[PDB]
Amino acid sequence: AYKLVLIRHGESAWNLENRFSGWYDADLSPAGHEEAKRGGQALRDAGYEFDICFTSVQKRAIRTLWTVLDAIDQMWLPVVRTWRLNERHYGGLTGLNKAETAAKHGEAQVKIWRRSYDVPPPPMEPDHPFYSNISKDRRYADLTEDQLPSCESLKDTIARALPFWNEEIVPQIKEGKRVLIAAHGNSLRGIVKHLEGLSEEAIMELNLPTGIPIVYELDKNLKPIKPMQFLGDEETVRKAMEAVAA
Amino acid sequence: AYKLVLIRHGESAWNLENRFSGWYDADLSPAGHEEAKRGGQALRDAGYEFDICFTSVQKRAIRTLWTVLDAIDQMWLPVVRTWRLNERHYGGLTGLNKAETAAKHGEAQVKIWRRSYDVPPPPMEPDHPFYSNISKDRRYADLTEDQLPSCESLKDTIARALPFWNEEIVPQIKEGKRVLIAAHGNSLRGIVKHLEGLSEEAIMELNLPTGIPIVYELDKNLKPIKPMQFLGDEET
Ligand SMILES: *S(=O)(=O)c1cccc(S(=O)(=O)Nc2cc(C3=CCCC3)ccc2C(=O)NC)c1
Ligand SMILES: *S(=O)(=O)c1cccc(S(=O)(=O)Nc2cc(C3=CCCC3)ccc2C(=O)NC)c1
Ligand SMILES: [Cl-]
Repeated sequence: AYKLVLIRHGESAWNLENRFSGWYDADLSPAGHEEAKRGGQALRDAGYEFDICFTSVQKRAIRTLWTVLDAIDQMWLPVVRTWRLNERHYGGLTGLNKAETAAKHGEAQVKIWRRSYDVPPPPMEPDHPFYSNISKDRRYADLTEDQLPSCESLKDTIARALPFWNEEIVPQIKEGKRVLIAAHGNSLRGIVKHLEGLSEEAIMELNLPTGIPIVYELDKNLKPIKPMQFLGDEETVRKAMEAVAA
Repeated sequence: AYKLVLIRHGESAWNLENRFSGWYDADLSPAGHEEAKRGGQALRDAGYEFDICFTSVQKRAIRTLWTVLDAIDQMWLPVVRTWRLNERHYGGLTGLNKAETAAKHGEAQVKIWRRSYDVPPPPMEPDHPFYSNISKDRRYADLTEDQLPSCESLKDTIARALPFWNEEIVPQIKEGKRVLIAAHGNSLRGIVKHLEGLSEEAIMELNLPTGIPIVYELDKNLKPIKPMQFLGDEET
């Protein structure tokens, strides 16, 4: 038996404008921060303990991790940030809202990019208003040209998240470390797809509740003894799960 | 040439009760958090950029670091925590206020402990109120039996802090990484003592301000080229 916990950050400041964030480093809204607090307090009430934490280089996830560590009195734990756990990169869509996206790129392309697993959105080009903000941010200075995405399908996202899982998180798990992972929807989807053997279709249909700790019981070979479970008040979990399915 | 920044955490909740905290994991008071916020604003206005951060395993220092990183938009930086940057362990005095310490231990011993570089306070014994709280905290589980103090003189604290400085932080500085250190007055004292070659008397005379970025400029031998400098408005 190993136990793994995941948490997906809540609402961001750009969610309130309905604009695509991707790699843009938007901060939690008051609501997103409350969600982090509630998840941390659920972990505390259940007495959960961790030995090492993994998050992205993006502050909505990092601040979610911080709030959780505060709530469970485990601020002293080692924390590891990696770009490989970042949100899916939304390319030229970054910063655009849905109406702007439709005007510029068409209903047809938007439908294709929405429903597809491996069709990326358009690249974020040097004239993009957020190009310098993201692609030239020094936190990616040590990425190789081939590693720095200009845009990402879900498949790209998963393909760059899973190596960090394999080479950095898995050995900690096998080292019996209790791992907490505070990241984003699409990188977490990579982890879930790998753990549970889900298809492209299922994983694209699987939305992870925000601010709800996701608990995995893994056997000796890191196979989920059961599918993901949700920690919290059973009524607020079903409500978030009905929200998410809707 | 090399630029090194230190910051001492601010007022804690046990400062408000005039209680010796030591290895007790007291949080910042609201005023102490505000101090860290102003220090961070000072760094942001100066345009300071870092590449790696070190702090202790105690939350008043960690939250000072978090506040600074938030203020300078560098929450993505790598952060390393180590017990070797902890505050002095105040053994039996942990949790006592000044009146309780006086009544229990006497003016004479209190004077000695306050004044001495190498005389530790009484050990924290198994019947001490905070014995389990600290000595059985799992964050120290990897420390050998001879590493987990029951009490520390200033000398002890500095002796256990400088190995982390020499084995981990000095390599980072020589790699060209811009280092931020968020810790505690006494553990920072060991870094300052070593950097400047201060005497026991002089380092006991040095009281580092709280919540203030302390800037060192170091030559290729990591020797300071001038006295430490402070960041912030001219008042502070
Ligand atoms: S992504 O999961 O981080 C994301 C950000 C904002 C909105 C959405 S959505 O709910 O899936 N709706 C949506 C997505 C997309 C694209 C996904 C891949 C690239 C573009 C296009 C249009 C829409 C939409 O529903 N507009 C009304 C996901
Ligand atoms: S330590 O630096 O974290 C610390 C905690 C509380 C008070 C002080 S003090 O300002 O130096 N005054 C003080 C210290 C001590 C001792 C230090 C070594 C062991 C005991 C004893 C008494 C006093 C004091 O001022 N009494 C009125 C430092
Ligand atoms: Cl951290």
